[PDB]
Amino acid sequence: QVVHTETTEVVLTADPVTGFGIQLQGSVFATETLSSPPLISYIEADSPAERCGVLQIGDRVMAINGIPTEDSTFEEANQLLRDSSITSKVTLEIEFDVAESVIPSSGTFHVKLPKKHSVELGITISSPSSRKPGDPLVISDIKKGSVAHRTGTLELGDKLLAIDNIRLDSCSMEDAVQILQQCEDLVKLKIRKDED
Repeated sequence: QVVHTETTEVVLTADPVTGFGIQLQGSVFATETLSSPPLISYIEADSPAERCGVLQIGDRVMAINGIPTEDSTFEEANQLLRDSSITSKVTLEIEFDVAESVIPSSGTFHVKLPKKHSVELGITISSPSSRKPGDPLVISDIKKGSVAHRTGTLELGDKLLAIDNIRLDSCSMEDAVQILQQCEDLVKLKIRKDED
C-alpha cells in the first residue's frame, strides 16, 4: 500500500469544571531512548480534552507551546501539561499516517470513516449545481487531525454518489450533510473516479 506521513496541530483548552481531561504517560515502551516521552493513555468524560476537536488515546505530541519533546527529557513535557492551563489553552503538534480507511475500485471510491457524536471534523461540502439528475456531493476543504483528511482520500475536485446509506441521487448537498451527520458512528463516502 501507499501512505504519506504528515504532521498537524492540536488545541487543548481548560474547562471551569475539571480543566483538562487528558492523562499523559512518560514513555510506555520504556527501553533505550524514548521516541515517545509524552503520550496520552486516557482522557476524561466531560472534559474539553475529547471535546477539543480531535483527541484520541495515545496523542503522539511532539511539541507543546513551541517546546519540543522527543528531543529532550519526558519529565519536562509532563511539567508542561500539569502546567498547561495558564492561558486556559495549549497548542501542540503531532505526527501520524494517513489511512485506516481506503477502498476504491475505479469509478467508485469507498472511504469508511469512524464517526463520533459531535467532534471537530473539518469536512467542507459543496454543490456544483442543483439542475440535473444525479447531483453528486463535492468537497471544499478538510481540516487536519480529524479522520476526514486523515484517510487521505477526500481529494478536492471529485464527486460522490452515496453516503453511509443514502444517495445524493436525489440531489441535495444539505441531504448529504444530514446523512453524513446522522451517521455519527461510521460514514461511508462513495467518491467517483475517472482520470483523463
